[PDB]
Amino acid sequence: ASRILLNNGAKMPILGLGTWKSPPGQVTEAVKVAIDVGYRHIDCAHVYQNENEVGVAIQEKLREQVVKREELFIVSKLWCTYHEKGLVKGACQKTLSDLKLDYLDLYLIHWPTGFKPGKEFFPLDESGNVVPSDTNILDTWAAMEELVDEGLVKAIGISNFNHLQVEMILNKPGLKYKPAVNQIECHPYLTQEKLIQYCQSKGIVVTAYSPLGSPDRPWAKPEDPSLLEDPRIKAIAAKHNKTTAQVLIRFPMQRNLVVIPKSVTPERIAENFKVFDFELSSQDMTTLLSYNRNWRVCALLSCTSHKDYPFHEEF
Ligand SMILES: NC(=O)c1ccc[n+]([C@@H]2O[C@H](COP(=O)([O-])OP(=O)(O)OC[C@H]3O[C@@H](n4cnc5c(N)ncnc54)[C@H](OP(=O)(O)O)[C@@H]3O)[C@@H](O)[C@H]2O)c1
Ligand SMILES: O=C(O)CCc1cccc(-c2ccc([N+](=O)[O-])o2)c1
Repeated sequence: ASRILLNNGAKMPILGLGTWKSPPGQVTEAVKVAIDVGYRHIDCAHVYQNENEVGVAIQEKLREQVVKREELFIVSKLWCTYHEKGLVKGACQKTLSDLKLDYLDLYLIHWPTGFKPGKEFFPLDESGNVVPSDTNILDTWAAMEELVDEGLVKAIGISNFNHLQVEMILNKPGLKYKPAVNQIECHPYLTQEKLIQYCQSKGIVVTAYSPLGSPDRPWAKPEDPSLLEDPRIKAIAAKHNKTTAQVLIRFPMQRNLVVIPKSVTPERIAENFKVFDFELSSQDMTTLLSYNRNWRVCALLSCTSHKDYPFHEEF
C-alpha cells in the first residue's frame, strides 16, 4: 500500500519529497517534476525559507489539473519562535499564504524547544546560547488543536519529540486531538527502535527524515560516516538491482514508516520514487538495523541547554 492510515482518519502517502536546503531557484521545478513522476506528499517548513517557491509548483500543478488538491498531502511545521499560543495561528496562516493553500494536510510542532519570538529564527544571547520561550508545550499543543477546529489543518503532529515528550502530549489534561505523526531522524545509523515502537504502539505514525543521511547538511565533515557510500548497503542494493538510495528509502517503508528523501535533481527525484516494486528480506532488514551507531545529523550545540532539548534522553 502506498498510503498509511492516520489516527485522524486520513491517508498519508508513505513517500514524500523533502525540501530543506532546496534552493529557492530550484525547488519550484523540483516539486513540479516530483508531482509529474508520482509524488503526492511534500514536506515543507517555514524555516526552510522556500515555501513561496514550493507553493508556485503546487499551484501550477493544481491549475494544470495534473493532480487534485484532495490527492495531495502537504505538510508544514510551526517554527520554534512561534510556540506562544497567540502566534500559532498567524504562523500557520503565513505558511498557507506562501504555499497558496486553504488547508494543510498535516501541521507539526517542528521541535519541542520554544525560542523567544522575533525576526531571528535562532535568537541568541551574547554567549551563543539560544534564548528560550517560557511557553509550555502543552499550551502550544492546545493552540495546534484550535487549528484543526478552525479548518486550517486536517491533522496535527510533532517532530523531534523524545519518548517522554510524546508521553507528555498524550498525557495532556483535556487532550482533544492526539498527535497523528512524530517526524524524527531515522536511517541505518540511527535506527530509533525504542522511540518508533513506542509511537507505533500509541497509534502515532512515524516519519523518517534524513533517510539518506543528509549528505548536503552544512556541518558535514569529510570524515563522517556516509550511508550512500557504505559498501555493505551498496551490496544489498546490488543484490536487488537497485541503487543505494533506493534501498535507504525502501528500508523505512518496510518498518511501517513514512519517508521523505530530499532532492532537487530531476533524475534523483524520479529514482527515489521507484521503490514500490521490490522487497528487502527480513534478513536484509535486520542487517540494515544492525548498522545502528546512534549517529545523529540534526542537533544543535546552541540548543543543548534548552530545558526541552530532546536528545539528552536515551530515546
Ligand atoms: N523535522 C525536522 O526537524 C527535519 C530535519 C531534517 C530534515 N527534515 C525533512 O526531511 C527531508 C530529508 O532530509 P534531508 O534533506 O536532511 O536529507 P536526505 O533526504 O537524507 O538527503 C538529501 C541529500 O541527498 C541527495 N540525494 C537525494 N537523492 C539522491 C540519490 N538518489 N542519490 C544520491 N544522492 C541523493 C540530495 O542531493 P540533491 O538535492 O542535490 O539531488 C541531498 O544532498 C528534509 O529535506 C526535510 O524535508 C526534517
Ligand atoms: O529543523 C529542520 O527541519 C532543519 C533545521 C535544523 C537542523 C538541525 C537542527 C535543528 C534544531 C532546531 C532545534 C534543535 N535542537 O537541537 O534543539 O536543533 C534545526
